[PDB]
Amino acid sequence: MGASKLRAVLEKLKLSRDDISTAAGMVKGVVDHLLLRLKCDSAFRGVGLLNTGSYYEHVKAPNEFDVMFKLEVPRIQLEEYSNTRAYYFVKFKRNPKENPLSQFLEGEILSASKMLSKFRKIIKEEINDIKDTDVIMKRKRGGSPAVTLLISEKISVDITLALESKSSWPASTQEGLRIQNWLSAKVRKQLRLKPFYLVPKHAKEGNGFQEETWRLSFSHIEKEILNNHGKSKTCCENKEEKCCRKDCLKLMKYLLEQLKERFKDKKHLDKFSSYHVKTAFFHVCTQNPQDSQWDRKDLGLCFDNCVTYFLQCLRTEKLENYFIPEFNLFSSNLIDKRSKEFLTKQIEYERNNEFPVFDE
Ligand SMILES: Nc1nc2c(ncn2[C@@H]2O[C@@H]3COP(=O)(O)O[C@@H]4[C@H](O)[C@@H](COP(=O)(O)O[C@@H]2[C@@H]3O)O[C@H]4n2cnc3c(N)ncnc32)c(=O)[nH]1
Ligand SMILES: [Zn+2]
Repeated sequence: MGASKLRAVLEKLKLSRDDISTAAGMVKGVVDHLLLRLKCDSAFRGVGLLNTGSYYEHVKAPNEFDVMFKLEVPRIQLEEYSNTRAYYFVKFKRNPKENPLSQFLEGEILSASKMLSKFRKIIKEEINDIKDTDVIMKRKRGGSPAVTLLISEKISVDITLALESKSSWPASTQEGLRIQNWLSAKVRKQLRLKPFYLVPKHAKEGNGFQEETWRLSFSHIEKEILNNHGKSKTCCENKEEKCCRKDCLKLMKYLLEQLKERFKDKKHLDKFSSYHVKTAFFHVCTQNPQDSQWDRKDLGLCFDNCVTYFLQCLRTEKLENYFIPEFNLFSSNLIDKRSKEFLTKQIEYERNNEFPVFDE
């Protein structure tokens, strides 16, 4: 693929500051309004907007946003559920002292369902026109911890609750984050000396669910390594060190989004998220630690590489969580072979025909 073609697509993706600010004002207003009322309850007293920039993950739909609320939970003990390596139960260490979240305690185990119930409840109470904006709450999609709300029948904002743990990272993440040769073991060291988050998501057990398990979240680390991607510290700070990592990620994400949009009727792509793309991209970054391997004039090649790798995952049904190596994202239990074969077919067609889906 021509670097000028792909860079033409990326040039098109770049939107004006007005379209990204006009909405961000109202969204920021609603969020800042909710944050105040969240502190009225003793449970959500230690809550706070996790500084991620208050931006979205989509590229072109920018009408949607994504915010994440962190909540510090001191002295927590995780319990690995059914050896899923990624889902845990929350058991507080010392309970003779009064605990704010005791109302959600299902014994020794913290109930995620009641937590999200109270959270979504308070939010649903504040959404009853208290502001000057017209905001309505969307239905629960099922299993989804996010609480989406709609402003002016145009802007969608998903609110997610997290559990901040300043303790040491779980043992499942021991062999994770293989950035030693890429961003140095020093950066890995200092990064692993950061808190890890927890999101209320139930894992699959077959003909049922738990609704009381929590998944490991490392979105902040992803943002960090994303905004600081080069092996060189001055990467993308001068004309001689401009790379194309971010460009590749944007291209992959946009490809997946366009394919998911084109086949919205069918359900073959509904089990694929941009996170699989991001993960695959991180794996490629590990496989290509040198900035020279990411020259901006090689955008075509680099991108192709990513595509190839992604395809390989789909072809092998293997996509390890970048932080939890044993946790496979493309396992047969999660996503079926049919969907992955479909996506391989579509993507392969796109690559073989100069990506006509970009011009849609
Ligand atoms: N707005 C919003 N929606 C989410 C989020 N995480 C999941 N969802 C959606 O809620 C359902 C939960 O599905 P699973 O978590 O069990 O696995 C989902 C699902 O298989 C796919 C996401 O598909 P989506 O269309 O975006 O909808 C999901 C899904 O309907 O990737 C998985 N996934 C998404 N984010 C991650 C992630 N960060 N780590 C591991 N797996 C992830 C989220 O963080 N924000
Ligand atoms: Zn760079």
